[PDB]
Amino acid sequence: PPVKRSLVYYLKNREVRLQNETSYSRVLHGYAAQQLPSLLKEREFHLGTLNKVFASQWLNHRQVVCGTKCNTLFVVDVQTSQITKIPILKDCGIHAIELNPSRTLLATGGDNPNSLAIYRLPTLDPVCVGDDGHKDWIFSIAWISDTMAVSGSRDGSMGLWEVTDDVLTKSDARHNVSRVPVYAHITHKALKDINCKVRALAFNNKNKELGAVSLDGYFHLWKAENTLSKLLSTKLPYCRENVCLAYGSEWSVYAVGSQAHVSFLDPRQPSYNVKSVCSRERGSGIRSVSFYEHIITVGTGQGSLLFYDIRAQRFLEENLKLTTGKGWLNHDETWRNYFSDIFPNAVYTHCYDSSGTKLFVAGGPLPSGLHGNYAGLWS
Amino acid sequence: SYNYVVTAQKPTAVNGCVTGHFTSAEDLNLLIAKNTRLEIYVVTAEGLRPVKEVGMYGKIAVMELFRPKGESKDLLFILTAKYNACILEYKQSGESIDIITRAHGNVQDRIGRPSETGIIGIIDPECRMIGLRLYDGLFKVIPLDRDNKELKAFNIRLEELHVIDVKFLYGCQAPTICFVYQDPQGRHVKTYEVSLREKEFNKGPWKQENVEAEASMVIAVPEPFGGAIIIGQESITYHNGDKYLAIAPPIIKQSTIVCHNRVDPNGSRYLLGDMEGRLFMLLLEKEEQMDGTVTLKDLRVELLGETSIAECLTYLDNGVVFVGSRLGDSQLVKLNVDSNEQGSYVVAMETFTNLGPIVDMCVVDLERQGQGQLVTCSGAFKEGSLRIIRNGIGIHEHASIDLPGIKGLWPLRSDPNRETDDTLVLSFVGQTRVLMLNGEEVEETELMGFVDDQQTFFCGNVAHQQLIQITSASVRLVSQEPKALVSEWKEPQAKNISVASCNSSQVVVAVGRALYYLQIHPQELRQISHTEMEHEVACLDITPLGDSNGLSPLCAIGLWTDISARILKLPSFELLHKEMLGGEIIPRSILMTTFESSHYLLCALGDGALFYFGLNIETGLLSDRKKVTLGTQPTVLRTFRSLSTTNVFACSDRPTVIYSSNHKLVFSNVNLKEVNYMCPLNSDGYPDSLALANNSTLTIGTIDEIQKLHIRTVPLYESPRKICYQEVSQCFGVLSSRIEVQDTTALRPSASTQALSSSVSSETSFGEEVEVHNLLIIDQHTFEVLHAHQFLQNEYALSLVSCKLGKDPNTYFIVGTAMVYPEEAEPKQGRIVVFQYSDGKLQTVAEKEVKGAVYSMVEFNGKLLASINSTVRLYEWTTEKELRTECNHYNNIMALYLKTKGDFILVGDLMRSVLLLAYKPMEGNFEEIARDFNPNWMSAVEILDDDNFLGAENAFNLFVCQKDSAATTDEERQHLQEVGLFHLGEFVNVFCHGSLVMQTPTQGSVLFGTVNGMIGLVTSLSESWYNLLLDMQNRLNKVIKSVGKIEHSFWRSFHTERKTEPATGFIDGDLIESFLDISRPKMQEVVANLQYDMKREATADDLIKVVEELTRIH
Amino acid sequence: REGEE
Repeated sequence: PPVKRSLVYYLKNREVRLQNETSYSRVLHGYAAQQLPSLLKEREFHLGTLNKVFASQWLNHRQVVCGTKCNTLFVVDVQTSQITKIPILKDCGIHAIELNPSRTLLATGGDNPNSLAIYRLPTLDPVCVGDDGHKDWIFSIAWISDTMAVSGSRDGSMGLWEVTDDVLTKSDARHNVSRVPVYAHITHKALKDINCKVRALAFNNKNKELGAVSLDGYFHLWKAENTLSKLLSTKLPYCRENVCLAYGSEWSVYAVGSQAHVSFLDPRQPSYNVKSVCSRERGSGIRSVSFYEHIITVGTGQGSLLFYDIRAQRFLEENLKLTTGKGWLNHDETWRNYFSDIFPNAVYTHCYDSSGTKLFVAGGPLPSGLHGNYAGLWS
Repeated sequence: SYNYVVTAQKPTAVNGCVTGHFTSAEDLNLLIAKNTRLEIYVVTAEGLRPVKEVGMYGKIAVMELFRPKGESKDLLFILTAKYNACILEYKQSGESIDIITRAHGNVQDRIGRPSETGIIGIIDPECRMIGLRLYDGLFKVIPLDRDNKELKAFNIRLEELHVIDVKFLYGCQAPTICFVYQDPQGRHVKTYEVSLREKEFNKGPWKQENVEAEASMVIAVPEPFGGAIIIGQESITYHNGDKYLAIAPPIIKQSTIVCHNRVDPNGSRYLLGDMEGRLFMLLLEKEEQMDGTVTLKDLRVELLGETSIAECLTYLDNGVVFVGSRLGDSQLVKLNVDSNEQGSYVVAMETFTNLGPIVDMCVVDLERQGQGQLVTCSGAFKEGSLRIIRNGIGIHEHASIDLPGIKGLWPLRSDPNRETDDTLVLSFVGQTRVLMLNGEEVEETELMGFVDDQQTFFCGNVAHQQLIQITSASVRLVSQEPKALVSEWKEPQAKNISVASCNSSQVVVAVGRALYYLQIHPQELRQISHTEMEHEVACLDITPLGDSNGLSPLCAIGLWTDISARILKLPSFELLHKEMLGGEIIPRSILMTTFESSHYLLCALGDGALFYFGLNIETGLLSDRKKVTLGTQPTVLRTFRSLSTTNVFACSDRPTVIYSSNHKLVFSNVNLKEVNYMCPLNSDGYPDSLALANNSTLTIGTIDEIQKLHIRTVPLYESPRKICYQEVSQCFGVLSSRIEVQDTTALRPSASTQALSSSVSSETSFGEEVEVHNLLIIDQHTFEVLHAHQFLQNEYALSLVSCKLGKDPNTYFIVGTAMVYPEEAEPKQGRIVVFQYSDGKLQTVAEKEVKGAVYSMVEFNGKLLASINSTVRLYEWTTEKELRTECNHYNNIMALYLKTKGDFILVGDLMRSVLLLAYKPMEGNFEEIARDFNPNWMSAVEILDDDNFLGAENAFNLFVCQKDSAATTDEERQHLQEVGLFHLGEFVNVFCHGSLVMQTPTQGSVLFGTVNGMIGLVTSLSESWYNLLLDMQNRLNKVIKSVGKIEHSFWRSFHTERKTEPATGFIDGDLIESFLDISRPKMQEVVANLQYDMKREATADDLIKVVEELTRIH
Repeated sequence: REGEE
């Protein structure tokens, strides 16, 4: 038979409890997803003088954490407009924040931009030190299981690290025998080496693969069923400025960014099914990308979010496009030298909500010589 | 804001029943769980003697019985819907009955997520361990033991995510488990074997098969067979590893089996039964072998019959089958060994009323008495009905005569062999009539011995096998045979009598001012005592009370110039007490009556003010003076026997019963338009009945139960959606749909086809099932379908309003409809149609072709507010009688609800919370005042007042959000705060402004109707009241107990999937009222050190009389 | 000018 697909059946069955079931839980969202883009409104936040927001992740319905160029790690409430600053972990600030699939651990950079750090959610207590497996930066921290994590780097090292059950136990025991922060090192169970820098990652969660990206323009898929085992590689379609890549967990396509295009890549399929949608916003660079049910949110440098529809192959709505505010700026000596004759805050990060209604954008100014925060919550 | 919520009518729908020896070792019990409500019945040879009912702090989700080894009776396992496992027993000591909990404890896994076929709860047959499937991918296990007081679980990671059903196989050494699950390859069955020491799934006895596509509902056959039966949709299968049997009956492919029960305790016969009410029987053919092995032979099924849309069957004994239903009523049908009509071994035996699901409701007052009746929609698919709820006391209309201008009515027995009635005696000014009662029949006549040309004031059956009747000029005592005037007394002064009464051996008459007492002797009246009263007498009563054989020496009177009542002692008429009533108009009727052996007197005035007093017949003294007002015309206070209880009626223009409830006298405006006089009745066709002479007629009927609410099922035989009302046309508009099978042809004669008149407004593969929609103009007196209109094909109709528009004096009906297709997510079509119902024939005025799905309409001050898909729109009713668009408003995901109050509008959304608007009339456009920034999924909105707003979320919660006028910038004057959070427990469908009680702590009343047929009431409060009652609350939660030791504050806490916080600014009316029905020594603990008012500390009786004022609201 | 990695 044809699919029983209509919102009215759900509406009227819901009233009787008879078959309002969860075969609809995927149409309600396919509908809300194309509805929201048209009815979002900014609400600025006042951070102060922090440099540039690089990482952001939701912790609750209300608290989102952010990491900056001045390697601050701060939790902002989205209701009360409250910034709280937390420690940092010893052994160009923060560049990537992720939460283990169980939402219990938090794997971000530390006092060393070449080491790592591990906080235990939902209480943020510091747990581990950064390890030595990377002498260069950490530019991506993906989670592959409840305790194994894979860390890209600006040298090329792809060191699998993994929080052990033993450090789990002496971490739920080290905060009882004491209350002062106590840490614990880990060894990189692997240090597999590979314009040879592991910038951005992804994670498919059925084939247990880790199709990464390297800024020279090279995709590198390294399956991790339980441990890393490199599988394949490929020169990506566009060459310049490939810094963002995500995977649509139910569309079997990788969305990867570029200078002025966005590419849909099927890995186990060859390079003649590569579609690069043009943004035409020439001069920004797609600094972030994310998947809602069938809707790709692109976050660029000129300060504007754009929306694409994987199914109708075209953009939403003249294409709907938000625009980030002004925020804050610093008037340093380099502001006087080369950046006084003119800022379009560039959205480096954006994330939706567990309840799928409120979006959170953050960023700063695009020229590297500048210094200015910005962060805004769009519902 | 500080609100108050309390339930008018507890849930009715039934979502699970079980049976077994709970209450004792041999008493076969039945146990039903309504929603949060558990009911324990004994089963007897003829019915269901109810034994107990208790309330849970949680929506029952799994209920099971089991007898562990070493225990005589059974134990009961209950799992609420917030994961509160508990294990109950049943104590009994004389009449002290209570439900002890032997083990309890939450079993929610800290972080998981719910399952896609809800909770499942099973028990092995050897009573070793409970298995629960709360969340996907896992299988929680509670090892039964003695050292497991805290129910202590542990998971087992099933490799199968999408389980569909599971059971605990029979006859196996260590616990086995057979279940059916889905997979990218299809649907399979598989058995594991749990290891309670290694905590893991060993491979189990037989193999993974390949099962029919849409299977479900596996069964576990008992010992002599063992194995499993899997009931898909188009086939039934038996599996035992080696064997395999598959029968595909031709019948059951019509609908889908959803329940079952084991009739015989060894698996021979099984009850089944699908969606649309039918009922089958499954047979297991035994083929026992030579070496002792009892095996199976074959499977066959046969159709028993029909019943309600059943949801949890049960077999007790002797052919008695309990049917339990959720979309209709719940029968008690009985099984015969042989068909009668066209083949049906089932004939009903009883029926229990079921309101849910209340899909709509509309409170009205039909006599303009301002009391309140509550027509609602109900049920579904073949059980859709209209109920008519109303507080009060019931008076059916079984007959009526045209008898206006009546002055008196009584019962009389013409045959001295009949203890039941065969005479109804009537009075008129200057004449007397009689009414021969033959069964339910009443016929005008004259009863010889009764005057035809003089007015009478009383009559009754008395001692010495005779009746009496007092006339204008005499007292006519008449033998019952041959009914001729056998004795007559007269007044010495030859003055015309005006008021009079009599009893078994005593008579009291009042002529002028003189009160005469007359003695009843064998066919003889003797003159003994009489007195001269100061002022004229209006009333005189010698009704004997209680258990005496028609003798009472008290006589109550009321005065005409000195407005008051008095009491007297016969024979001397000696004045015992003089009580000043007051008011403005003279008293007319007085009455004394028994009330739980307590004597109670009531004297009514002409202005409708009635003063009621406790009586001491030993001293004739009057006490506990209190007052009531009912109406404006004279009143008639007459005694009645019925329901084994004797009480008073005040006949007025808003007539009422004064009857009793827990030693407290409760009043109820009775289901009568306007009554002048009354006669209680005991005919052989009218047992414990009454005939009521009104302004124009005498309505003969019999009482309903004197309990508070009285339903009136109006079957429709389709599914009703909306209801409206049009008082200027004296009807109701209702929308309905019936599921006419496409081939298209219907399936039952329905109230939309059995229509007095009818009309029709102006992907196609067979075997489908489409729904067809109609507008029925139900009448309002005889509730019959005066008209039915049919919409286009495919055209759902979602919205109805009856309203006056613009510069037009006609009220209309207006509908909003949507061309629903099966493969479209959003309706891109719709209509809004306005037609009027005149000359009994309803005709189309105009129509407007919208481009959305009109989920709502209201009348905004002579304009039309229409919520189409995602955009609110506001429309004006022009003079060429068309609608012209005034102003749009976008910015909504899906507009679904609407309210207004003055110039404000309260939209409610599919997934975001409420949103306020306002209509700026200067330029004519919408100004979005505020909104709310949590993502709630809404079901119903309401404008509690001009600032607060009230909403209901589909996670079963209530919230109150108010415009924060205490803001400064124009950013915090665009958020709505949140003052109220409550976990109701139920999924509200509709709010309505009204109240079902005769017209102040509370300052409002909204009614809401849930899906489990509850009826609840929400009303605001005052901060002093709130802060008193909430402290009283937290004091209550320390002495009261809970079935299952659950914590009040845990249950009520605003709970959803993401957040969870305590309840803010509500009061639990149920708990507060249950303060009353407890023991005084335990009322002494709660009262101490309170905040009564100024601040001080009240006492016990203060807290008594501080919440009775809270029951008068519902 | 730019160079924000």
